[PDB]
Amino acid sequence: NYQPIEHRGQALWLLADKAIYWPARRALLVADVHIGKAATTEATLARLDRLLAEHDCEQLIILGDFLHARTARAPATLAKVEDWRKRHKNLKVVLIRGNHDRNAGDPPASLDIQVVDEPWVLEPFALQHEPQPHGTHPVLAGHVHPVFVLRLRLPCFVIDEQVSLLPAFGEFTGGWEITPASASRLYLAGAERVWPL
Ligand SMILES: [Mn+2]
Ligand SMILES: [Mn+2]
Repeated sequence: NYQPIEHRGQALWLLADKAIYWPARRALLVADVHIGKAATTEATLARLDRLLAEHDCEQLIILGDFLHARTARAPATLAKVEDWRKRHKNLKVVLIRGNHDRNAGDPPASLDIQVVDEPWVLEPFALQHEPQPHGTHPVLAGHVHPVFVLRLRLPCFVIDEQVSLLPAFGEFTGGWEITPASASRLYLAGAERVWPL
């Protein structure tokens, strides 16, 4: 399931697997994948496989935090990421780098993906990892792992005119808690559904 919304003149599909499908651009957007981070690698790639099979995607765009830290990521993470990519040979991939990605020297060239530094404008949005305001464009960003507490922390889409937050696609603990008092539009991701609050 997904929740169709209209944002900055664009239809966007908030997906229950913590991702955004952008039909006009045939674009799948994810943030904070952390490939190779344990709760592993095979499971994160298989979820992407399913999203790619469910929607007509010509490109995948990663809003930073692609690979988990080399010294702590699951063995051979890099290898089957490479197999996965060339299994999706016709898919265009773009990593928008945050501080961790750029410091790590990610991605390796053998992955055959595109790499830019935040912000990268793709009209009408400035795409970023770090959720800081942009002077000319509305922002889609990640990095803080937004969650909402029910009673239970659930990943949360945060849709806002200035800076919108995608929930982390990959494993994480804690996360920046979005309070009920938020002025933004909130959508919870969990149990295969998206829940507008
Ligand atoms: Mn992250
Ligand atoms: Mn930070």
